[PDB]
Amino acid sequence: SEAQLARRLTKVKNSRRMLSNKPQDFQIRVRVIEGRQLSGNNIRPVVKVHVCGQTHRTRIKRGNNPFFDELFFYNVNMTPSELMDEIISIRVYNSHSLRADCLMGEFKIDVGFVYDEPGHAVMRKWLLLNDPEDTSSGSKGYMKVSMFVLGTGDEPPPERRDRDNDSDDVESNLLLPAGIALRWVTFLLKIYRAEDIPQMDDAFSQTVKEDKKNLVDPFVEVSFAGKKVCTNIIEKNANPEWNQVVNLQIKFPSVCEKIKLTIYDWDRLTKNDVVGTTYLHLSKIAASVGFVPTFGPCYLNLYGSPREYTGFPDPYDELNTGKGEGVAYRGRILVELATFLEKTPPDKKLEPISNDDLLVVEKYQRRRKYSLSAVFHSATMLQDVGEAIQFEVSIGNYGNRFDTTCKPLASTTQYSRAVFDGNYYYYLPWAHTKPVVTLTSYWEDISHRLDAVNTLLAMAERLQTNIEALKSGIQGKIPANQLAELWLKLIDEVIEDTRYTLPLTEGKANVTVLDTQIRKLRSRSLSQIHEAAVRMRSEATDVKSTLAEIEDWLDKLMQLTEEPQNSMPDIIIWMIRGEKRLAYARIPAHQVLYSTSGENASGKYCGKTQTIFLKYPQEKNNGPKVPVELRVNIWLGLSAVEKKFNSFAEGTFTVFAEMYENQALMFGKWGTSGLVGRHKFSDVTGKIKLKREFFLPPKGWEWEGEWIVDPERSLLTEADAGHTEFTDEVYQNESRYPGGDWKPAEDTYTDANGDKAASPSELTCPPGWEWEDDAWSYDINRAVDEKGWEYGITIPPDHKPKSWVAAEKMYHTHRRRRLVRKRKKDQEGWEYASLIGWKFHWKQRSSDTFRRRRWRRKMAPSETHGAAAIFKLETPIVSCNFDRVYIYHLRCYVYQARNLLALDKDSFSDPYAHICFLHRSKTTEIIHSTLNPTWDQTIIFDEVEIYGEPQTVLQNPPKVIMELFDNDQVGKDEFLGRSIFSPVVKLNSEMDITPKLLWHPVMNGDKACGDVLVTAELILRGKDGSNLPILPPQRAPNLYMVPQGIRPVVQLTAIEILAWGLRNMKNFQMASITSPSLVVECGGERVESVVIKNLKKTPNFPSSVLFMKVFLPKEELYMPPLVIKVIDHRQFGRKPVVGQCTIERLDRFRCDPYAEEEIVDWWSKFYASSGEHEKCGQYIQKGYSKLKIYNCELENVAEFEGLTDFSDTFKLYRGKSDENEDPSVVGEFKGSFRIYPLPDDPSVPAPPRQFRELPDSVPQECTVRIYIVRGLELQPQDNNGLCDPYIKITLGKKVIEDRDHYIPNTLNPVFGRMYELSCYLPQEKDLKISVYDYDTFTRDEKVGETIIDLENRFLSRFGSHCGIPEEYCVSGVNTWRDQLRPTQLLQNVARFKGFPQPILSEDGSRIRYGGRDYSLDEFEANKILHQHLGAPEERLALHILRTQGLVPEHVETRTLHSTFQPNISQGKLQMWVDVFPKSLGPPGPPFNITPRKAKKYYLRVIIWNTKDVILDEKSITGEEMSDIYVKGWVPGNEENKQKTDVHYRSLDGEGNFNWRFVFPFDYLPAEQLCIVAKKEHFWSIDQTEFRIPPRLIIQIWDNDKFSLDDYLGFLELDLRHTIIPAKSPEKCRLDMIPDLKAMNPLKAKTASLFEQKSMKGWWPCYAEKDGARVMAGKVEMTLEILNEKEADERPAG
Ligand SMILES: CCCCCC(=O)OC[C@H](COP(=O)(O)OC[C@H](N)C(=O)O)OC(=O)CCCCC
Ligand SMILES: CCCCCC(=O)OC[C@H](COP(=O)(O)OC[C@H](N)C(=O)O)OC(=O)CCCCC
Ligand SMILES: [Ca+2]
Ligand SMILES: [Ca+2]
Ligand SMILES: [Ca+2]
Ligand SMILES: [Ca+2]
Ligand SMILES: [Ca+2]
Ligand SMILES: [Ca+2]
Ligand SMILES: [Ca+2]
Ligand SMILES: [Ca+2]
Ligand SMILES: [Ca+2]
Ligand SMILES: [Ca+2]
Repeated sequence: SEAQLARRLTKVKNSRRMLSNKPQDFQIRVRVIEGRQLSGNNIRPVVKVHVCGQTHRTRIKRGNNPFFDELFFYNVNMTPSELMDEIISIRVYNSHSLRADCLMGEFKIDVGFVYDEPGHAVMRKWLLLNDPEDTSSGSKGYMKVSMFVLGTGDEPPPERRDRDNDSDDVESNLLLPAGIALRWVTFLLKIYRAEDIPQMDDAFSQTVKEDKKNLVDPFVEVSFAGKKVCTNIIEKNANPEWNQVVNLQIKFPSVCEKIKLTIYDWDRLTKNDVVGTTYLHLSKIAASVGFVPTFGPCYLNLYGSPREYTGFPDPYDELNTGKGEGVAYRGRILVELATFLEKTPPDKKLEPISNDDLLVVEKYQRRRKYSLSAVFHSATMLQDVGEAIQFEVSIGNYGNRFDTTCKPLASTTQYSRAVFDGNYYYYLPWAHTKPVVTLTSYWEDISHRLDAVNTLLAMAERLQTNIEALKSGIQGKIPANQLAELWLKLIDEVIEDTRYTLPLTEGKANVTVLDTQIRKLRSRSLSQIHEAAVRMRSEATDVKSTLAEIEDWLDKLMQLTEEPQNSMPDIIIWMIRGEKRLAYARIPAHQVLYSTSGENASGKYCGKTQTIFLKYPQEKNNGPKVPVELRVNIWLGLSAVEKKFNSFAEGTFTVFAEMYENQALMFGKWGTSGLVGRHKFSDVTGKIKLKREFFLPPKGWEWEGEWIVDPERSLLTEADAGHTEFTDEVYQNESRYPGGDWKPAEDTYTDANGDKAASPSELTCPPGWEWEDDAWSYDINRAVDEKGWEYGITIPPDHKPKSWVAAEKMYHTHRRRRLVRKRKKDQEGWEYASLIGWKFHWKQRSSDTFRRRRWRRKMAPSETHGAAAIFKLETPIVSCNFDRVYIYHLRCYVYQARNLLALDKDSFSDPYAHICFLHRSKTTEIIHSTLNPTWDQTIIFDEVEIYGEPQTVLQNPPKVIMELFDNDQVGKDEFLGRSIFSPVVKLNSEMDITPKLLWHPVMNGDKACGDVLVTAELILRGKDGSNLPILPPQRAPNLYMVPQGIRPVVQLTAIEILAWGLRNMKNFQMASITSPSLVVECGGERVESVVIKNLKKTPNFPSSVLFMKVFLPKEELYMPPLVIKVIDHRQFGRKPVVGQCTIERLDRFRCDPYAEEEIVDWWSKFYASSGEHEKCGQYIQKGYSKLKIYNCELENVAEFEGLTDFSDTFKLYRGKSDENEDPSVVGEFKGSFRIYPLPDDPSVPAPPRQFRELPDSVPQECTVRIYIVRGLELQPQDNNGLCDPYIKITLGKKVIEDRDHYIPNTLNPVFGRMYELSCYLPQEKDLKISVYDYDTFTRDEKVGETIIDLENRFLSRFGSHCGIPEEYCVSGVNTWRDQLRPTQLLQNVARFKGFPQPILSEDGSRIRYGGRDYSLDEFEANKILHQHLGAPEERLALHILRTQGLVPEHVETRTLHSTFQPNISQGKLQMWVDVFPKSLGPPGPPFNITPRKAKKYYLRVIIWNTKDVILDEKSITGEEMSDIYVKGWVPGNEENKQKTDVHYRSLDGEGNFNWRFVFPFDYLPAEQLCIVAKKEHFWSIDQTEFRIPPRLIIQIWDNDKFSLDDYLGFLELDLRHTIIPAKSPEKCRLDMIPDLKAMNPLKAKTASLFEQKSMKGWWPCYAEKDGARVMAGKVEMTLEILNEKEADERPAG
């Protein structure tokens, strides 16, 4: 049971792991087939099915063994995880005329289990019908169902009837087998307590008392399997203590996997607010030896909205519900799960935790002190200026800057001003003085988990690095000795890694049961991987076959790193602009946690600088604007081992003592008097008195230097020290009153942050610099109007605006204009202001009557702990000073890009690139009117300054960020995407390996909008740049091309374009595309086809072959995309672009240029080839034709390549993209390509042209015959659950509607109709076969629609225009329907394939074809021939043609599609299409696919005698005696009921009848099914066809004159499986006919009543009373079946 539950959970995890979307569309098909052995006697059964709220109900049936074969559809749209938690409910009722319907049985199974089966469906299985209030009594019957789940792109499996599936429900064909137990499984989710729940109520209830930290009333709600259990509400407690078990329960086959714990703040007057949501995954805490789900006692961290309480609705409240990752810590909850395989009482759904468990849980919550450090290296790529930027580090609630704890946390950096990098971006100028953030937090020591997680992650990343080394080895075609050395290095590293012993879970308080189970599972997996590695090292030498096992090892290692008990909360770094939270980044705490067990047990970025991109608080990932690229060196660890921080510490940590001094101006002289309300000798505010003697060094610190003047030195920073080019910016300002007129502001010119600056006329270039532009100009490339102005508002007390918009409004009090142009190549220590405590600036003005100097003293660590003293600062400012700088030199080789978005109206863009690396940025050129630019540009950043040792740069390089932009001449430039990649760091000359261009993806939002071929290198610059390589050549001034060793090596290459034709050109502007032309551009070269004069008259290009010679790269990776444009030619010489496509996948185009028998009809063929009429039957004994049946489309058969192998189809696009998706499809270019390298020697002759033989490009008229066989499982379009389908075919301008020949009331219609049309290919190539619902009083609802490219049937290279049969036949029903004889088709494919034309022998027995001579005696060995066979030479030619891989005579199954459900099957349509071109003459006779009728039979029953009949149900006469008379009817024919004469006054149960019963019933021998058709009711508009198995009901009744007619027993005989009777009534007994429960009962002998004609014997009638079978009375019968002519030959009367 434990292993069964574990296998169930792992199966549902593996089956649900690919679905993550929040909405998804699904369809559930629930078919009920046959109920069997149902409880009760004389019952009247009906079935209701309830799926996901919707419900349906079968029509009413008869007897204890009903048959339905009725299908229901349930179309739902919800989360995939929600749908697997939903349930199917099959309920069986007994209807009544005057009462409500009573219940006997029920079955329930979730949608997840029927999704977990392969094919996403369980087919024709049996259910155990269980009474819900009487489940101890066992099964009260069985129910055969077949249920399907279809997702997007999924299809149902096909069906076969005689597939070991007819009957035999006993220990066979069950949905739930009897080997498993249907017991209850309970999970005891003990919920102990919670901590750090934020303020979620108003503070005005507390502050008028004159307890702000406890303003929440939390209770945890457990959502599991649709049920919700809420705990008690702890009023006014941010750290509640519930101590309550939640007893979740499931029936075993219907598991739910996702436990949802949601803490809610209870509100008396309003709705409950969401604190946070965490999930306990049952399959992640269980494994399949295996173990049941066990978890805890462990804290689960909650994440969601920021903790800062506002009375307003929270804009990030969706993060509290678990949607989105969460941006702030919302508390954590201590839970424990324990699985018991028992039925807990339902009254104990909520109960208190026992007191002994409360003492055990104390060892799982002991705290340990932790010290966290973060050295902020660089912050760059800032789009924002104004205010100031401060980074806050927090883990849990520790370090929360807005929290009202009294401790000064020092968890924030200082406020910094963004500085322009000269090109596009901004950066904080930290330089050699990095900010340092230190904080102290207390968490459980769970290092025994995170050490194993970190070591397994180190194993996984080493294995992934070696895997990528092997991939680059096999892709670069390296020598095999180096590949074997890399493989042996991989295997040796795996062997050395997986000998690692896991940390011992002994003697530690925080060890759980899940810790022991996970440790055992990890040790077993590591030992298995180690033994497989030792086996593989000596077993095999081929690295290609072994590589699939290495990926399995990496996937197994990825599964080992999962830790559900990671109670360490994430370190969240918040950028704060002004006082508002702006952007967040979440680093997992295990990624930076330090371990004393080694470097592998420590985190990947523990004590190492890492690049994190902060995100806006509801971004799935980075969008059009990144907030900041932040590089931070985070070291987390225990405070007891904080002395180990010195090895990870780079630079010297320095703290400062800070002090201010103030003076005022009296009588024209400065003096300390006049300070009204402020001290002489004080802080920055002036309200707190300090001294230089007050500040003293703490424990572990000493003074360095002396108390000195520090007037904020280096504030006039040199932002352009290492720059060869720069762009200066001065922001003109202008102010007005609201509603007034504009005038220049008092700060008429500022910098980007708002601090005042010089006028454009005042400033000059510095020495060593000169202007590139002669005058300033405003920037239109912003959020500004036509004159370069953005507009803002001022609210007091803020002097200047903080937000700006692009348009002028009357409430705007300010406006700002950015002026840019480019460039090439006091000492006393006091600051002055007009007011006391004001903003003191550099020099004294006329009104500055106050002054103030800033003052500092340096302080350095003293004791042996060194850099660990920053954790002992228990707040002054902590910084990290680097004593030296390392100069580097970065070169980015931006070669080209492909498949970019179209962001202009002319379906192209003008892409350029902003290449950014740390505090440096440069711009590539703009390539106009392309989506596949080739910049061919080397971007050189000379003399970039990176601090820290070069080894830390080599291990973790800063990222190079590639922001692509569509340039627009007006307005702001639009965003194309962002590519982040690392450069190749070179610290010396001996590792000078040439960098390799790679196709990094261009990330626009969550989808990949193209790729860019780009690489970078970062060379440690030596003395005077001597070790730097040579500068690249220049094709323009300051424009380097990508150098020869890094550029793809080009060779002369031919591109052949089969410009066949254009299809479905939608209208451009006000007119249709009448005069198009094709332009094919690749590699900078372009070719143009001839102009089609009229596309309507000629949809194909006259010159269908184009040729071009482009220098293309030898490497298949570096192949540029194939650009196609279509140019319409119009009046006034206008040539617009009316469509374009990009084909980046070109290796498909690579090629080597030098390389009882009178019933026989078509339905006999169909039933012999697709069904189970007769296994090895009479038809295949004659050896006639067999059809092929495809379960999918003919274009989805992989043998024929989708019928595009003549010419493929590429969709054209136009206009701007549809929110980063594809643009509007304005047509389809049809053609193919052949790319092959040309010889570089002109004396060598050219390779032959690959498009050798082409068909006629003029339009051809074709006779198209669409034979539609039948529909299967159509979506219902009526209120009764059925449909009235017909066929509507649209072919160009001709529409055939078969509405007058619809089929009434079926979901499996048998159409059997051929529709012959004429059309002109390829103008009318789009054949559209649609199914519509006949409706008398309403409009017709469309079932589905499928599209056939008839040009892909005609011009296909595999002969799909007519499927060739296996038999050349000239007469009868299998007559050759193709136009061409098999000799003509054989010589056609011979002229095709480069083969010689085949020669005919004189006697027709030999055909020589392609170097092989074929004989008719080869194929006709032991083959039966008949009179309808044709010529022997055509027979042999047809036998040869089937070995050529052509399309056989087939019935494809086309999926019906609809906009109601865009990728879900609305039904299936078995059919096929023959296309016959009229240039090849008339075709043969069409196949008569008209559906056969049901042959009428009469079932003849003789009622000889009866024996042992139960006594009569009493009446007024009241005597103890028996009444025997026999009723008889066939189900479906209850209007033809007949009865015998009543044998009254029986004394021993015997009655002599000699009666007869003649029941007319229709029959299909092929389907083995009876046919009955009737109207259901009075308002039934048309007749419904019902297909049921033929069966006979024979009942014993007991008539009374003085009372109602009464019933005794029933007997049922299947006409296909008639049970062989006993020859004597003594041998006839109860239960010789099968009883179906268990324990292998007697299988009765069966014989067919259709095959064996007549037999005589005895059969028992029986009933079920009180759950047990009762012998109701035997009856002697003779059963035989007559047909019509046998009935006229010998009538019975
Ligand atoms: C005098 C106070 C009466 C308060 C009467 C009262 O019931 O107020 C309820 C509302 C909302 O309070 P919640 O705790 O639901 O907010 C939950 C929150 N949106 C969240 O999601 O975090 O309070 C206000 O609007 C603030 C009024 C301030 C009035 C000064
Ligand atoms: C109450 C009077 C207006 C009723 C307007 C209206 O919507 O009628 C729809 C119904 C059902 O329409 P269908 O049978 O095509 O089922 C379609 C299926 N449910 C589906 O869509 O899948 O029509 C009638 O009952 C027939 C008489 C109509 C007389 C107007
Ligand atoms: Ca509240
Ligand atoms: Ca509350
Ligand atoms: Ca509320
Ligand atoms: Ca644009
Ligand atoms: Ca543009
Ligand atoms: Ca309808
Ligand atoms: Ca209808
Ligand atoms: Ca309708
Ligand atoms: Ca009776
Ligand atoms: Ca009677």
